[PDB]
Order: sequence, then C-alpha cells, then structure tokens
Amino acid sequence: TKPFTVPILTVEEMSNSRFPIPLEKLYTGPSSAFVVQPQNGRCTTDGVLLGTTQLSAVNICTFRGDVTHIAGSHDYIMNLASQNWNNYDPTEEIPAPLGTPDFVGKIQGMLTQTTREDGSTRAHKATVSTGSVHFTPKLGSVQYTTDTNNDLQTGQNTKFTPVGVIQDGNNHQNEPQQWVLPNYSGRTGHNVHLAPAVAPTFPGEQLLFFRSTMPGCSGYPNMNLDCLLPQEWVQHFYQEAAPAQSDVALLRFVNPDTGRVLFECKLHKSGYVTVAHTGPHDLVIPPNGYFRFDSWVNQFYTLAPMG
Amino acid sequence: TKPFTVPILTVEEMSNSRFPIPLEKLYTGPSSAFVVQPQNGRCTTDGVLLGTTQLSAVNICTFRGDVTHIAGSHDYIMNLASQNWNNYDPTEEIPAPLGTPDFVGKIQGMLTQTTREDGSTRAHKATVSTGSVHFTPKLGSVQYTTDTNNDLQTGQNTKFTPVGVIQDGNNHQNEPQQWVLPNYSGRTGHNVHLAPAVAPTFPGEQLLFFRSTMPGCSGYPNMNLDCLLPQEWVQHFYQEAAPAQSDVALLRFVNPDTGRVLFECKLHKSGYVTVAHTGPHDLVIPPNGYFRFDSWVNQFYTLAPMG
Ligand SMILES: CC(=O)N[C@H]1C(O[C@@H]2[C@@H](O)[C@@H](CO)O[C@@H](O)[C@@H]2O[C@@H]2O[C@@H](C)[C@@H](O)[C@@H](O)[C@@H]2O)O[C@H](CO)[C@H](O)[C@@H]1O
Ligand SMILES: CC(=O)N[C@H]1C(O[C@@H]2[C@@H](O)[C@@H](CO)O[C@@H](O)[C@@H]2O[C@@H]2O[C@@H](C)[C@@H](O)[C@@H](O)[C@@H]2O)O[C@H](CO)[C@H](O)[C@@H]1O
Repeated sequence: TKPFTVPILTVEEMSNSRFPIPLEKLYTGPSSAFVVQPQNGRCTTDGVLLGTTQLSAVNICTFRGDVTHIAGSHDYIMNLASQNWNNYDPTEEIPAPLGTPDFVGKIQGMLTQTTREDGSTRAHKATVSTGSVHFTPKLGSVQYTTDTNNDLQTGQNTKFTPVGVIQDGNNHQNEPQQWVLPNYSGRTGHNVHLAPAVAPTFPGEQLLFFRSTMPGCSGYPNMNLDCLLPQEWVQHFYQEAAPAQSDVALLRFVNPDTGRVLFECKLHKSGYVTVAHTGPHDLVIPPNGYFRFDSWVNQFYTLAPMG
Repeated sequence: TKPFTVPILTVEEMSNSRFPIPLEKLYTGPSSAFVVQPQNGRCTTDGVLLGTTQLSAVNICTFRGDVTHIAGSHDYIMNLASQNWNNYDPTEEIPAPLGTPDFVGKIQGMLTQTTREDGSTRAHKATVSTGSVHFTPKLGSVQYTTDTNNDLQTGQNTKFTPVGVIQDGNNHQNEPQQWVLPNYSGRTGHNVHLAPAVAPTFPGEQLLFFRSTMPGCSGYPNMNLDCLLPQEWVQHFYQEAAPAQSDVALLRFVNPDTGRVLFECKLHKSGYVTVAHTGPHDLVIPPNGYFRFDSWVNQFYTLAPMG
C-alpha cells in the first residue's frame, strides 16, 4: 500500500494554514471552553481537502473582484470573483470561496487595482470586518472600511492583500476571536458544508496547535493564530493521497542533530494532532526538529507524556 | 534509484517564487536582450537550493527587524533580523537573507509593529526602493519611505509585508526591472554567491517562464513577474532530493480531462525550463493541465515544437 509520510520540514520552515504568514511555535492547551472548527487548514491524511481549504498558502484571506463606492462614506463593496478572476460560483458545495477567512475579526490590508485601459494602478489601506453583517463571502460580496473615497474605479479588477488584525476599545485582546466562525452568508442563512468541529476525545490528551503571531495593525488585538495542520502538510497529503491504514498515525518529533526523539503525538486521519498533556504550554523545541511518521496505531494507544 | 517527479499541480494551483502571489500563466519569449539571473525560485532538480531561495512562498520579499526614524523626514531604517526574529548573520555564504527581493523596483507594502510591553500595535504604509543605495540587505539594513513619522517605536520588532509595486514619471512600465538584480551590499561591495545566470543554449529553444502579475500600487508599473520554477517545485525537489540521471528531464504538459499531451518541455537539472519556440507567446492552456515527468534525455534532444 502507498506508504504514508509527513514532510521533512521544521516548524519554522512551514506556513500557517489560516493566515499567509509562517509558523512560529507549537502550543497545546485545553480547548473545552471553545468550539474548535476552523475551515482553512483542514485536510484528511488521505489528501481530502475539507472546509474552505485550498492549496496556496499565499491565497489565504485574500479577495479578488471589482468594487463600487458607497457614496457618503469611505466604504466600498467588492463583488467577489474566483481567485483566477473568473465568475464566482455560489453553487459549489463549500462554506465559502476557498481561502476565505475562518475567524471573526477585523483584517487590515490593502486594496490594489489596475485600470485595464491604460495600465493605471492604485492602492489603498483597507479593513474587512468578518463579523459584519455585510461580510457575505458565500453570497459573493464583502465590504471594506477604506482610508478614502474618489480613487477606486468600478468595473476594474481589484485585489485585497491581508497584512494583519486590529482591535478596538478597552478590554484588550478581546478580538479577533480565532475560534468563532464568521457567517459566510451573513443573515441570509446559516453556514453550510463545514469541516467538522474538533476536540480531543482520548483521556489525558489536548490538541497540539501549530501557532503563529498575526501582525497587529492597531490597538491591542489578540494576535495568536492556531491551525490544526501546517499548510505544507495539506499540500503534501494532497499530493501523496496515502490511504490511512488506521485512524491515527503515530508521529515522533525528532532532532536531526542529536538524532533523538523529543515527544510523540497523534495525527488523526480526520486531520488534527493531539498530545498527552494537561494545561497551557508553549513547547520548547530545537529549531531543527521535525515530525516523522513512525506507524499507524489504534485509537486506544496511550502516548508517552509530552515533555 | 530514487525516482524523480514533479508535483501534480496546475499552473493556477501554484505560487510565484519571486513574489508571494499565485502563478497565473505560462509565457515564453526571447531573453537575449536581458540577463536572466533571478535569485529567488532557484533550486536544482536534485533539491539543492541556490541563491536567496528559501522554502516559504509567504516569506518572499518580507523583512523583519527593528527600526529607527530619520528625523526630518518620513523615512525609516530597519536593522534586519533573521526571519525567526533572531540576529542576522552576514557571514552566511548567501547573496542576501533568503527571500530578499531579486529585482530592482519600488515595493510597496505595510510595516507592522507591536510594543512588547503592552501588546500595543500599529501599522503604516511603506515603500522600499531596492535600487536605492540604502538598500543594503546583505549588510543587514534596508530603508523605507513612509507615510508618517512619530508613530513607530525603536527597539521593537517590526515587519514589512509586501503588496505590490509602484512606478514614477512618464515612460510607462519603465519600472520595476525584474531582470536587474539589486546590489545586496549597496556600494560597499559587489553581489556574491549568486545563482548563475540562465540562458537557452540549445538552438530553437526559449525559456519557459511561470508568470504572475504583481499588483500595481501607483503609476504605470511593469507588473510582469517571471520565475524559473514554481515555488512548490522548489519545495518538492527539496523534499524528494531525487538524483538527476541526466542533465535534462523531459516533461509533458498534460490535460487530465482529455488525457492528452499539449506540449513537452525541458527541465534542466540546474533548475529551469525551455521549450521549442521562437517569438513572444502567451501560452493558452486548459486550467486543469499539469506537468508530468516522463524521462531523462540527453542535452541533444530536440523537443516537439510547442503548440
Ligand atoms: C490611524 C491613526 O490615527 N493612527 C495614529 C493614532 O491612532 C489610533 C486610532 O486608531 C485610535 C482610535 O480610537 O486607537 C489607537 O489605539 C490607534 O493608535 C494605535 O494603537 C495603539 C494601541 C498604539 O499601538 C498606537 O501606536 C497605534 O497607532 O495615534 C498615534 C499617536 O497618538 C499615532 O499618531 C498613530 O499613527
Ligand atoms: C498617493 C496619492 O496622493 N494618491 C492620489 C493621487 O496620486 C498619485 C501620486 O502618486 C502622483 C505623483 O506624481 O502620481 C499619480 O500617478 C498617483 O496617482 C496614482 O497613479 C495613477 C496612474 C492612477 O492609477 C491613480 O488612480 C493613482 O492613485 O491622485 C488621485 C486623483 O488625482 C487620487 O486622489 C489618489 O488617491
């Protein structure tokens, strides 16, 4: 049978699958207080993409289409196009366009546009509030609060490039909320075709998150962003499409220098990782370490307690 | 021997290796008038990274470090850190930090910063002119023309996220110049440890470029950006590290729908692709097509003329 494997990449060599920035560290902690149901960075070890997960790390949280001004303000509405600038098909059995942001927050970036007639271009600071009723990606439209008006033509391809997140008012780090999904259709209807929610079932285990720090653009935003799988694991499983001979793949985080194993963890075929530990812990790892697939085990396997 | 392969990805599913944006099309054209020596997106089919090439598609043209204002202006100097925020080591035998931009142009983006003390964050529009004498990545410092002053503390981790390119004055599309390398050490010294220059040697052949359109942020900039290898081919070869049984791998671009071959091309072990054709041509390809490795051939192999 086609042998299953995980890429030979260190945490630092990989990318966050929920925002286009690199991974930074490994974090584990209880998650019973939240609803862990991210839509980006979801894929079976089998290579089956779930939720809004697509293959490009650079296309996460980006939007394309044309815009129309909202006279009397600095806001604009973007009628979404498919990532390759074609018509957007709402009919697809997906929660929203692949790559759409999967958390409630205010993403700040820039809108860039080119007038097809003369090669005339322009850019403007922009922010998208995914919790806004006007955040309707699934219906094909999103709204941005801009730094201007006047300069942004209609019927012209416009792109939004994400940079980071902002935060307002007291009660610091109150937003964004990485674990609260936005309403892809807004008020028009509930979310559909979602990747299931995730939770560690086996006693004594906690989810292992692949963490990054989204850049802050204003205020005191909660910049922690945890994904369940590095973007290159998604890309790799999709390429390999190796059959799961069990529902849990045993992985060992090894140090290529000392040649020794630091800890071991469970890679669930559904596409998420758990470790044996209780409490919030920032994993201390040798920069050159990487994950290695050792073997398929049953779901009743008890992992050696993580460091 | 470990069998060589190329990923099963369509052009649209892949990323440009010279700017963090997705690929868009395939372009071929004469290149004798220029010096094709890009430093990003360079890797042997063997898996040996060359030039300033690193594995993350999202880390291309990004910079990290801290800044100090240039009193009397809206400009700032950033003392560069390594991508993981550690000290930058100029001693490495590389042209510049991995991922540094490899063309002369004005890249516009945003600088983002967080005050480690309170979780205070801020962002500002910024532009880096790689042709500027102050563009000294190799020495560990770069300079940005900002939209402000006052708001940007020192001794605080600051990041630059690229968005697109700008252009000034008449003579439209005069800049940027994707084929002119910047001086990583500025005036202090010539470039070093460069990936070699590339040129089609075999008669009747032209380089095959993997093209994207960088977003324009002002003026009439030349937005064409050609890389020699998609970023995922770099990532793939690096993973596989398959030995080259010859110096040229024969590839066929196939349509998974019709099951038929569109054209064939040469993937040089040095890391670049050539096709049999003369003149500028935007390749017309079925959106689902992808490259497939068929076999190693000698360097005297004559390719069937590209469509
Ligand atoms: C956009 C702007 O005006 N920036 C100024 C500035 O402004 C800020 C504004 O967004 C108000 C709204 O209530 O909130 C402040 O928090 C925000 O400042 C930003 O966040 C704080 C936490 C710090 O990180 C600031 O450095 C950051 O800009 O005022 C400051 C000085 O008072 C600057 O002029 C800044 O460019
Ligand atoms: C930054 C700014 O002031 N933007 C304005 C604007 O300004 C432009 C400025 O950068 C001058 C400098 O000589 O060059 C212009 O080219 C640039 O305009 C920009 O490029 C042109 C080719 C068009 O694509 C413009 O839409 C684009 O902004 O003036 C315009 C109206 O005159 C707007 O107010 C814009 O926000």
